[PDB]
Amino acid sequence: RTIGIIGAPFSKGQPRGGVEEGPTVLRKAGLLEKLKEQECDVKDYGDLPFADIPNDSPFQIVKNPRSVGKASEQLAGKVAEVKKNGRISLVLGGDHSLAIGSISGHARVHPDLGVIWVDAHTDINTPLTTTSGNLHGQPVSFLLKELKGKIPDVPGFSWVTPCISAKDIVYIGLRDVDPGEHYILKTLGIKYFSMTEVDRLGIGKVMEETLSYLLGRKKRPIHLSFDVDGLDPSFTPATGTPVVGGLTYREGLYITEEIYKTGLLSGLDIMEVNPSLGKTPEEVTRTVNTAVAITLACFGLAREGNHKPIDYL
Amino acid sequence: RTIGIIGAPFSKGQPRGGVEEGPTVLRKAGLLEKLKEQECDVKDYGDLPFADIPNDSPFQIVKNPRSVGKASEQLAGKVAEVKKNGRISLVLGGDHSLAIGSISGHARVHPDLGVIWVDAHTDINTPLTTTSGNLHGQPVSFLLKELKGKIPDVPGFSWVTPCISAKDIVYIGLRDVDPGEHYILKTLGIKYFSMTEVDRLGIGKVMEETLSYLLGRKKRPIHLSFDVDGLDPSFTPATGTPVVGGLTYREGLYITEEIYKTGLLSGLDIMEVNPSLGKTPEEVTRTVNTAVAITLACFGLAREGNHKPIDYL
Amino acid sequence: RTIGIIGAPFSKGQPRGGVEEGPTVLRKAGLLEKLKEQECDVKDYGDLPFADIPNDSPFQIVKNPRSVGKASEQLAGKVAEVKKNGRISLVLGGDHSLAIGSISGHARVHPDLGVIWVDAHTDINTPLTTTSGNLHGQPVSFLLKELKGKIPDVPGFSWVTPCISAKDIVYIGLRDVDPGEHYILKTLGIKYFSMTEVDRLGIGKVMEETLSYLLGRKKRPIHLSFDVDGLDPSFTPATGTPVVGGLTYREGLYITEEIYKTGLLSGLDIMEVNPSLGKTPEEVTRTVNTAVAITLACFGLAREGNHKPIDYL
Ligand SMILES: N=C(NO)NCCC[C@H](N)C(=O)O
Ligand SMILES: N=C(NO)NCCC[C@H](N)C(=O)O
Ligand SMILES: N=C(NO)NCCC[C@H](N)C(=O)O
Ligand SMILES: [Mn+2]
Ligand SMILES: [Mn+2]
Ligand SMILES: [Mn+2]
Ligand SMILES: [Mn+2]
Ligand SMILES: [Mn+2]
Ligand SMILES: [Mn+2]
Repeated sequence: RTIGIIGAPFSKGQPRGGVEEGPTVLRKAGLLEKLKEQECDVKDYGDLPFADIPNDSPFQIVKNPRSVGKASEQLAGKVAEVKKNGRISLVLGGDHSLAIGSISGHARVHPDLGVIWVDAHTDINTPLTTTSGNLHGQPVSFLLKELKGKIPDVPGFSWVTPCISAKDIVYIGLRDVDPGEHYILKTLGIKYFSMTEVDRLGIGKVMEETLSYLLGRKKRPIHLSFDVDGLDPSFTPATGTPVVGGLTYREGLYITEEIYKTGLLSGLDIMEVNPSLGKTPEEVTRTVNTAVAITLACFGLAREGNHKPIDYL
Repeated sequence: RTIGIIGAPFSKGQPRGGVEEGPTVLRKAGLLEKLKEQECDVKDYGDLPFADIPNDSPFQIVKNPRSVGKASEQLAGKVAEVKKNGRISLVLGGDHSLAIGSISGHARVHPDLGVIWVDAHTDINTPLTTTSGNLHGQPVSFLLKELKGKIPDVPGFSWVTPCISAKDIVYIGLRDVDPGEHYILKTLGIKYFSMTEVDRLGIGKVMEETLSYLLGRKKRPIHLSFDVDGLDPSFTPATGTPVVGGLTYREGLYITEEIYKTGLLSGLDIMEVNPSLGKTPEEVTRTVNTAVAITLACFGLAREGNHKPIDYL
Repeated sequence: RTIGIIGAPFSKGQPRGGVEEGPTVLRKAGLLEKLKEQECDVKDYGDLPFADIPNDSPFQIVKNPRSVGKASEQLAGKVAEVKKNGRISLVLGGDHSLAIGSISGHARVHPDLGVIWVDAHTDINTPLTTTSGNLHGQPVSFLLKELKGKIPDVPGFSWVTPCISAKDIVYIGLRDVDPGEHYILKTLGIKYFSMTEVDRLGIGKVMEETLSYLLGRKKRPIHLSFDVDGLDPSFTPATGTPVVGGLTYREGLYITEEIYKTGLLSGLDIMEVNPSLGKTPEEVTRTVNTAVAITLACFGLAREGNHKPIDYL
């Protein structure tokens, strides 16, 4: 098919600023070239210009609600467009609060989408359950229909419309979930594979079940929101909220290779890469290199190798 | 249920001294608070006062037999008491020679106990098979009934009484077993899962089989003796006898999460943590943090999250 | 049985020179002693004297063809001899181009041999498909019968005779395969387990299938060509072409333990160990120690322990 790259240098969904450099370091890693180097048709819609909102005091506990609501709103429009151009949207973040706009925009063109959320967190806190007030830990609550009604009128998000059901999403990699978040998981019956299930079943069965769970009834567009902190910090240290005991480099590549093979990948998010938090220059390149590898895998790069339909001998 | 914490700052079961600091660094890591932070009822019986035995020459090859026999004897009494108070005994070590007293004391109140021994070693050498003479590598030989008769009259252990059968114990994590020790394993028919079986089956099946092996016939109290060197040294370097190729942080957490879910955990040992052997200050905190994580997992902390029986929305 | 050690200090199959020190650092690690320490009958045929070929300009793109062809030719003779002495040949390399001579020499005495190739690469490029021109990435092409006819008359290799069929070899560990190489894999129907299959099935099933694939029809001599870069570089960094996401120390030991248990190990190669490329002195010892461990495992050393047929009690 074809790809649609869109940079989202946004950080207001959380405290640390370095995350807005994500699009920059990833593009610098030669992402667009590496992709073209494969059988990929790439179109870059550029880095979105996120208007500065000086007047943005908290809503109760929630911080920078207008800036986050605006950035997600803009992204949504940008994603819907690339999708209306028949391309796989690739959002380079940026903090995870942007998923509100990415999945929202994506669902405008494909309302029957299925979401796979690779993360160490569920990011399903509501404005009233959150304790940090950071919006990169609440995106999923704004997207679920079952939750519509537990979400107050938060400045900046009146454009939002819950576009996914509790049963159109699967979490993979969870190892740090808050109490209120766990309650929602169990109460709404969300399908998830915490690190415990990954250890018990193995990443092969997990993927088998995940794809089976979302594509059993029928085939439909797949959206992959990949938070780099889903992988163990020994692979991706340059990120804001790292948690030990995460998915390995291999497991990260396995997940994406399996998604590509479905041929249903429709939208992709690579979030939470923060070059400023790398304890060393090598820690930064280690994070960017791994993030790039996962992305290339999403678009065909296989560990067993690739070859064009021709006779090489 | 409820917990009973007891510190065992003892090192004479082996050469390096730093191990007696175990209770200190673990408590400093905020273990008692973290536990209370969960649905845990914690009672600390304090650090046991281990009397100094100046006159303790070797028995043949065996070193500090009187000091080890005395410390294990005292611990046994302390454990039996906390158990008679209806609490899960948590012994903070200290070298592994203390397991003689811990399992002994535990079996006084619950003679039908089952033991799961996570270690890189089997610690089943006899005074006559040991080559090091260090008692932290012989505890299991003093506890088995099948071996009663191959154990000489060692100064300090005339109070001991073999309280477990060869079929009431399962080893997990073995990767450094002496020749004589292997002979005993095969001769007595002890159930074990070396690193080879873990690689072959996966930690999920291993736990399935372990719990099935010990709880098949009927449900009974479970005693977990956790040696931190069972985990690969990249996770727990601050320990006396580290061996490469050990259990991962994840596998360590998987084992303990599964044990908790049985609801049969009765006694727990966290041994061989030596702050003095950490090549760096980070190596020490890395070891203590991991040791604390395994402990919290033993008492309920789940990677998928936890929540109280209440409506969070 | 018995072992036949032969050092192959050769590097001309690739650019970096340090690799010729392989036999030296491995022997220095006390390999011969550690082996004898087991129930092993060891005979060292010494390090082969590789004649200097000053006049060796490229053949098209292929570099040092005469030196490589000569060294492999000599090795072949040396291996056939040790095999005619009823011993398991152990070739200490040296770059992987030597496998041409090792498998060739081995097949002279045992034409029905089966090959297990642990590597991050397939080393199956032909003189015409290679892009590097380095011969350590083409050995397999000179050995297959299905390919005989796609290989030009390369100076130094007129002594070669394809001795194995596409179905007498299994790859394990692949994660960096060129386009032309992938074409050959799929076209000839070669059985391989890339890192993707290892993640999907687990190393236990992979070995089950590998041994089943090569020994299903009937039992036959097994040749194991072990490239140290098959293992992740966190275990073997001192090597020329390291690739992230490789086999773990444990998986490396699992493969070799399973091969030993077959009792069919006939020939073994330990290649690509380059002491000069270790970023630190510890990186060098880490690589040599792991390489030695894999070797000892090939000859009986088990993680669950070993014991002689005698009563230890
Ligand atoms: N980076 C993330 N998620 O990906 N942060 C969310 C963090 C933790 C916590 N649950 C919160 O809402 O603050
Ligand atoms: N720390 C331990 N075990 O946990 N040490 C025992 C070590 C090795 C050897 N088996 C011995 O008896 O000396
Ligand atoms: N060390 C090895 N293999 O083990 N090098 C081969 C490398 C890469 C590439 N395929 C080539 O032919 O250059
Ligand atoms: Mn996230
Ligand atoms: Mn996260
Ligand atoms: Mn122990
Ligand atoms: Mn141990
Ligand atoms: Mn190779
Ligand atoms: Mn290689």
